[PDB]
Amino acid sequence: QVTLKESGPGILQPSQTLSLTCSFSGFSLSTSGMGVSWIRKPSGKGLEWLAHIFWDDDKRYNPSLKSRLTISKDTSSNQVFLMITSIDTADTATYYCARRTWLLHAMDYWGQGTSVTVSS
Amino acid sequence: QVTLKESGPGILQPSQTLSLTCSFSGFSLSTSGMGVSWIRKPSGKGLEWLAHIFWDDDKRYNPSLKSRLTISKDTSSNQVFLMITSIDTADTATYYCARRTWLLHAMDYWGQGTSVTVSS
Amino acid sequence: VAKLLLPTLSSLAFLPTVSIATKRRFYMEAMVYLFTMFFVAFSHACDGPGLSVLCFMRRDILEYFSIYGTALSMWVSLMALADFDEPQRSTFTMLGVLTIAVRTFHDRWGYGVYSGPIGTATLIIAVKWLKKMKEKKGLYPDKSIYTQQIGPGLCFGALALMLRFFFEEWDYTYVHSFYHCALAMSFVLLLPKVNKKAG
Amino acid sequence: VAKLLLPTLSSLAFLPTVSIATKRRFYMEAMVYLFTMFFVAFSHACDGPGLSVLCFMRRDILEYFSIYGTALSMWVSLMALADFDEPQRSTFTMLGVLTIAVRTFHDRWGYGVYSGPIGTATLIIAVKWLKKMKEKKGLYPDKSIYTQQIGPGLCFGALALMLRFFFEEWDYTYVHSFYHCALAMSFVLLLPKVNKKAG
Amino acid sequence: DIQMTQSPSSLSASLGGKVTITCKASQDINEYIAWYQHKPGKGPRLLIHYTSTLQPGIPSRFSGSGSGRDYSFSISNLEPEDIATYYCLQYDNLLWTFGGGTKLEIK
Amino acid sequence: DIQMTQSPSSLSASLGGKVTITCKASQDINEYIAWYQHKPGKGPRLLIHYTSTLQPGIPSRFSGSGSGRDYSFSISNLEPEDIATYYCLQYDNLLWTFGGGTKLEIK
Ligand SMILES: CC(C)CCC[C@@H](C)[C@H]1CC[C@H]2[C@@H]3CC=C4C[C@@H](O)CC[C@]4(C)[C@H]3CC[C@]12C
Ligand SMILES: CC(C)CCC[C@@H](C)[C@H]1CC[C@H]2[C@@H]3CC=C4C[C@@H](O)CC[C@]4(C)[C@H]3CC[C@]12C
Ligand SMILES: [Zn+2]
Ligand SMILES: [Zn+2]
Repeated sequence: QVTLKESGPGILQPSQTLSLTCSFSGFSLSTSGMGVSWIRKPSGKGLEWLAHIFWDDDKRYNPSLKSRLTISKDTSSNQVFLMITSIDTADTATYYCARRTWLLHAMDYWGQGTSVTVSS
Repeated sequence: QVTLKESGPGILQPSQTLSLTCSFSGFSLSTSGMGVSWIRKPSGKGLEWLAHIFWDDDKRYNPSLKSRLTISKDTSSNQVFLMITSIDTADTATYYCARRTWLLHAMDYWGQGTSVTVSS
Repeated sequence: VAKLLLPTLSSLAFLPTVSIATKRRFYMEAMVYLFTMFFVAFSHACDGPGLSVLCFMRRDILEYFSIYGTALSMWVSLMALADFDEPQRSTFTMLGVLTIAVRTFHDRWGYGVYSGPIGTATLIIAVKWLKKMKEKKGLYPDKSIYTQQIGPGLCFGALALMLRFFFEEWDYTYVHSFYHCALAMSFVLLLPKVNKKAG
Repeated sequence: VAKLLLPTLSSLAFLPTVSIATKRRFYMEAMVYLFTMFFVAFSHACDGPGLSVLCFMRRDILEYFSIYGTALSMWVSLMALADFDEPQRSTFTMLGVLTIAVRTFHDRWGYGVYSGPIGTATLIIAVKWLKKMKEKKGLYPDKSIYTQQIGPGLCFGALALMLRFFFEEWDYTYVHSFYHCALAMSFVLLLPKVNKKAG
Repeated sequence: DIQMTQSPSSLSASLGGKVTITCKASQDINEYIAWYQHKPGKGPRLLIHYTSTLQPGIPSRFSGSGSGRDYSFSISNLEPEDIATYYCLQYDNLLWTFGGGTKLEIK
Repeated sequence: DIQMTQSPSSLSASLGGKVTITCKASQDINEYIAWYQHKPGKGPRLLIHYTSTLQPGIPSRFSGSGSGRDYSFSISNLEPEDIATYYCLQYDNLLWTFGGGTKLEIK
């Protein structure tokens, strides 16, 4: 068994910041070669990758968003966090949390995603 | 001494065909490795190459115009001819006749060009 | 009688290696395998009392280029597996040629004549792949390439080396003929699917 | 005394060839020139009665790889001038290696040991450039490349060959020392300005 | 970024039929292209990895081929359970990029 | 066709000054790039051929450099007789293509 579950505020406005969380099971992300990543589907648009966090607490971010994403880990409770700053109404999307592995480098298990809305 | 001199009708309309001629001296174009080529400057635009004719009576044409150019030679009078068919008002240009060589492959001597107009 | 002809005829195990290497656009590797096949075939034919009439060059030339060609085939198959790009590909190819030439010429029967090529080439591969695994943060050659090429290729390689350098004292005529088949099969498996630098 | 040391010391004429080849990203050619320089330097040092104590390998090894390295330097400099792309470049490099190895090993003093490399490489170059001149309908290497590289490079090449294979009987100690300088200068001139496949 | 472009943006097909999607990379991506199946209100599924390797448990009708900028994915014996949006993923670099997505449809 | 793009379309300069034009090819053109000077009501002049070779009789202030898709041309000690339109020519293939042209001007 493996699982990921994304959670967030649901409703925001462009002055605000977005605190996405991702609970997971079947893996603990202290295991060597294990990773978690964030991907988002913007409203009426194709997928784009945001951020990586690895077993060794190494991190990666999308050059297009690198300034306003920060990814964090807590294997004490099997959770990963993505914080997105300086919001725009362009951030209206479903946000997916996806588990990468050492043997095949692409993500194998995704969560069902969480929707975020950015309007008055 | 080397010289090329372009000549033509000056005024045409899009139903018609264009009979460009190029008299030259200093070379006869029966000489091994010698060549003549046609280049045109369209009205308010940069240069474009049209056609080649070589010492061995070999020929080349611009893929964009290949259908409606035919190049010919007469070393009995040191002349080359370019015939352009199925005219459009896009053909308003100055037409240059330029002499290529074997040792340096780019054209070294140009004529002063001849202007052609395509309107009612 | 099979005792005489088996080491001569089984050297044609390298002919499938030449045709497969040619077919995958590995032309330089196909030269080394065909050069090897020719000199290994004639080294055994010239050694065999019943068909030594066939050979034309001295035994010394055939024996040297049998060993040199074999050791260089082991180098260019592993450097093909490594899959370097330019200017290193040509540099690593030449490094094997020049060092194996001097080593084999100095002493063609001394230690390091085959473990030099294999030991050095697998260290070059290990250093490249460990850098590429740290870069990718994942197993660099796909689990496909390990389970299809590297695993079987090094298993037939290890089989060839233990046939030739341990079991051969039981009966040379059979065990050396199986060495040609095991090594030719190793060269087929270690060589990649396409020469991506030329196809 | 200059008579002893001149053929040993003048072999360092190839060191500018190594550094210039390295500097132009011709790394595989720089290996062959450095290999040549080492074996030519030690071939003369080991031959010379006043400093033969310096050498460690047998005279046979140093003499073989002096001749083989020299003949292979002539091949890789002319194949660099030819400037083939892949998969022909690696194939033509290997063709020289394998044929010069067998030729030199068979007889290192017989005919074709240097005229084989030069005669074949200039025929390969002539066939490539005659095809490229028919294609371009004009002199393929620019008049610059003829008057700077090919003309001077083949003039210093011709000077090296007539010093070593005609004039050397006058006095070996001076004429063979000028052969090292003429051949090193030929290798510098025939080698192109940039390795366009790796720089 | 590396640009991944799937040739059909939308693809209408018969049940029991066969379809093919192709994707072009702006660089040589060394055969690291995973293919995903996305359904409304569900997390995507990994179908194929490296270029041709089916994920364990995935039906053998799914297949993909190609190498060096040109990669292809195909559904044979197309069932109504295969009506989904299909994305590719360049994963040669840790700068991941998805293809534009192909919306598969029943004709 | 091979696309040749000169970076300045227009270039204004002082007399006695120095200027540089650069041209990018869509392919490696193996250093076959001639540079031409065009004046109103006159046939163009070949100034430089291969990449760097000045045509005999051309002043030594004109110079050009570069190799493999990136080529440059420059006028030093710029005289009022150098106020002209400057075109490059890819001539690696017998499919010739000119650069867009740079109109040089007195500032
Ligand atoms: C790319 C190169 C380095 C390929 C491998 C070169 C091989 C063929 C040669 C070069 C020098 C050789 C070494 C030189 C001397 C000996 C002494 C001998 O009693 C044991 C083997 C040993 C230690 C050799 C091992 C093989 C060796 C490393
Ligand atoms: C790329 C290859 C072909 C490079 C050149 C190979 C050279 C080194 C060898 C291979 C076979 C050799 C030939 C074999 C036999 C002899 C007989 C001898 O009495 C005259 C020279 C001559 C005719 C040789 C000339 C040099 C030669 C052509
Ligand atoms: Zn054998
Ligand atoms: Zn010498």
